[PDB]
Amino acid sequence: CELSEEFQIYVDEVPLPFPGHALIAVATSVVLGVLIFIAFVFQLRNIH
Amino acid sequence: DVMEKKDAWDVQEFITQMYIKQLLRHPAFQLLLAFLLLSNAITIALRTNSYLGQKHYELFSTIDDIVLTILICEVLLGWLNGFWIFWKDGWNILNFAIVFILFMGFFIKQLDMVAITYPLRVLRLVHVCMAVEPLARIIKVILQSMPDLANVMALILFFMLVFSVFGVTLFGAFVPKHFQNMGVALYTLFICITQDGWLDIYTDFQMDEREYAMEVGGAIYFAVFITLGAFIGLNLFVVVVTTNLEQMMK
Amino acid sequence: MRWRDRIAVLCFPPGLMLTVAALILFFIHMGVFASDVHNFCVIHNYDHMSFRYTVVLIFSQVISIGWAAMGSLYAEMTGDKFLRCFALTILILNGAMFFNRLCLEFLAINYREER
Amino acid sequence: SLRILKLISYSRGIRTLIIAVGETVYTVASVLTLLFLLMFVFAILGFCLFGVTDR
Amino acid sequence: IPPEDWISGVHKDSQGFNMIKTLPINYRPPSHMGISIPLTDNFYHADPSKPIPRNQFHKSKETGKYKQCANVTSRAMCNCSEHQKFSHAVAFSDCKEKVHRFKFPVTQYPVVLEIFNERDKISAEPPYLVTMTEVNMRKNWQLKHN
Ligand SMILES: CC(C)CCC[C@@H](C)[C@H]1CC[C@H]2[C@@H]3CC=C4C[C@@H](O)CC[C@]4(C)[C@H]3CC[C@]12C
Ligand SMILES: *[C@@H]1O[C@H](CO)[C@@H](O)[C@H](O)[C@H]1NC(C)=O
Ligand SMILES: *[C@@H]1O[C@H](CO)[C@@H](O)[C@H](O)[C@H]1NC(C)=O
Ligand SMILES: *[C@@H]1O[C@H](CO)[C@@H](O)[C@H](O)[C@H]1NC(C)=O
Repeated sequence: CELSEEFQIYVDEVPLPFPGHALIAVATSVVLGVLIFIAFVFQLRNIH
Repeated sequence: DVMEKKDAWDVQEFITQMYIKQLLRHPAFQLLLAFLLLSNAITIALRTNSYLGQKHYELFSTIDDIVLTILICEVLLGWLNGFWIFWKDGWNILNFAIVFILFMGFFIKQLDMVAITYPLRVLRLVHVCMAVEPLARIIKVILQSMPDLANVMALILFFMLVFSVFGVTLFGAFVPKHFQNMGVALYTLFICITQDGWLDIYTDFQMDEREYAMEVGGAIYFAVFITLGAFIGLNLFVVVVTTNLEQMMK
Repeated sequence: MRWRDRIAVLCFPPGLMLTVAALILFFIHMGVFASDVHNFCVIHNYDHMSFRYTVVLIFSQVISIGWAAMGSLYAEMTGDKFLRCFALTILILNGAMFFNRLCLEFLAINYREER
Repeated sequence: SLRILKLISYSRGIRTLIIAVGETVYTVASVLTLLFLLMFVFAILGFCLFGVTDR
Repeated sequence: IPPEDWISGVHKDSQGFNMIKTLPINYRPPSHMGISIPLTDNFYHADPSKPIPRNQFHKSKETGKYKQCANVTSRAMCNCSEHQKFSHAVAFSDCKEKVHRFKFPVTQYPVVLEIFNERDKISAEPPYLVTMTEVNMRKNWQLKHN
C-alpha cells in the first residue's frame, strides 16, 4: 500500500527582493549627489 | 597675470580646483564619511549575536548598500580627475581593490561570506582613519620601517634553516609529533623561538636515559641556540624600529 | 561664430550636445514610463511589461541624471540666463522622472519574481 | 588607593619626570588605537574562521 | 501546538512571534510570475459568498476550481468536520483556515517520518526511498540529505 504524507508550511517577513535594495541604494546615492551639486551651484553662482 | 579673459583650460583647472576643494579639503564631508563608517563599525560590533540580528538583518543589508554606494561614488569621483593618477598612486590602489572585491562579491554571486565582507569594511575604516592626521605619522613610519624589517626576517629564517638541519638530525620518529614532519618541526622550533611555554616540550624529550643521555646534549644545544636566536631577533627588531624612526625624527 | 561651422564639424562647441543628450534620454525614459503605466492599468499583459530590464535602465537613469548635472555645471559660465534656465529645467524634469519611476518600481514589487 | 595617589601627587621631582614624559600621551594613544584596529580586524577574522562554523 | 490554542489561534512562542496564522478568505498560493497573482487552481479557505482577492489578470480568473466548497452557497453552508480541520492533504483544503508559521529563512527543518506496524512505531528505513513534491508548482525550496 502507498505510504504518503502531506504537510503545510507558512513563512513570512521577507525583508526585500532585489529591486528594493537597488532602489534604496541608488536613491541615497543620488540624494547625496544632488545635495553636493546644489551646494556646488550655489557657491559657484554666488561667486559670480 | 592681468588675465583679462580666461580660456578653456583655465576654466577646466578652475573646475578641478573646486572639485578638489570639496571632499578633499573640507572637514565636513570627511567627518560625515567617518561618522557613517563608525556607525557601520558599531553595527559590525553588534554582530556575533542573532538575538540582535533578527530585527536588524534588513537594516544591515540596507546600510551595506549605503556604504557600498558611497564608496563607489567616492571611487568614481577620484577617477573623474584622471584614471592615470588614480592607478599610479601608493594608496588609492588599495581602496580601489577593496571596493572592487566588495562590489564583485555583492552584485555577482560569491563564496566570499562575512569573512570577506567585514574585514574589507574595517580595512576601509583604517584607510579613512589614517587620513585624519594623528596616526598618519606612525602608520607612515611603520610602512617606512617594514622594508628594513624584511632583511632581518630573511636572515633570521636562513639562520633558522641552517640550524634546523642540526635540529632534524636528532628529530623525527623519536620524540615525535612536534619534531617530525620537517615543517611542523620548523614551526615548533619557531614556537620555541617565540620563547613561551616550552616546558611541555621540555617534558616531551625528558627521560631519555634519565640522567644524561642525549637528554643533556640535544637540550643544551637547542637551548643555547634558542636563547641566542631569541636575543638576536628581539634586538634586531627593536634596533631596526629605532633606526627607521630616526628617519622620522629628521 | 559660424554656428554654421560650429555645427559644422570635427566635433562641436562646448558641452551643449552633452546637455541635449539628457533631453533625448528623457524622451526615451518617458516613453518607457508611459508603456509601463499603460500595461499596469488596463491591458494587464505582464508577460511583456518591462519586468525583465530592471537594473540596466536604472543605471541609464543615473548616468542621465549625472550627465544633465555635469552639462548644467559646464554650461553655466556662459553668463547667459537662457542656457542656465534650459539646463536647470532639464535637471529638474530628469530628477522628477527618476523619482517617479523609483516610486513606480517600489510599488509594483509583488509582480516580478521572488527571492 | 586613590587617596594614596593623592599622597604621591607631591614630590616635585616626580612632577618634573611627569612633565618630561607627558608629551608621549598622544603617541601612546595613537599606538593604542592602532592596536585596537588590528585587534578588531583579527577579531572579525577569527570569529568568521573558527566561531561561525560552530563545530 | 495545543488544540485549544489551535482553536484560539493567538499563540506566541515566548518571543513575540505568532506560531499560528489564520489564512485569508479565498486564498490561493502565489505563482512564479509574481507573489500577488494566483495560478495554482487550488483554493484554501474557499468561500463563494465573498468576492475574490488578488484576482486581476486573465489567467488568474481562468483558474481556481471549487472542489468541496462548491456552489452550495458559502463556508457555513459548505459543511466540514474536525477531520477536515486537521487533514493536511489536498482536496480537503476548501475548509483549511489555520496553518503554522515560520521565520523567513527556515534552516534544517526536520522532515522526520515514522511508520506504524500494528505493534509499535519505527522510523523510515534506507530500503524505503522517498520522493518529494510540491502540489502548488513552486521552485524555491531545497532538501539536504546524505
Ligand atoms: C542604450 C542606451 C542609449 C539606453 C537605451 C535603452 C534601450 C535600448 C532599451 C531600454 C528600454 C528598452 C525597451 C523596454 C520595453 C520593451 C518591451 C518589452 O516587452 C521587451 C523589451 C523592450 C522592447 C525594450 C527594448 C530595449 C529598450 C528600448
Ligand atoms: C452545482 O454543483 C454541482 C455539484 O458538482 C455541479 O455538478 C453543477 O455543475 C453546479 N452547477 C453550477 C451552475 O455551478
Ligand atoms: C454536508 O455536506 C454535504 C456535501 O458536502 C451535503 O450533501 C449535506 O447536505 C451537508 N449536511 C448538512 C447537515 O448541511
Ligand atoms: C539534518 O538535521 C539534523 C538535526 O540538526 C542533523 O543531525 C543532520 O545531520 C542533518 N542532516 C543533513 C544531511 O544535513
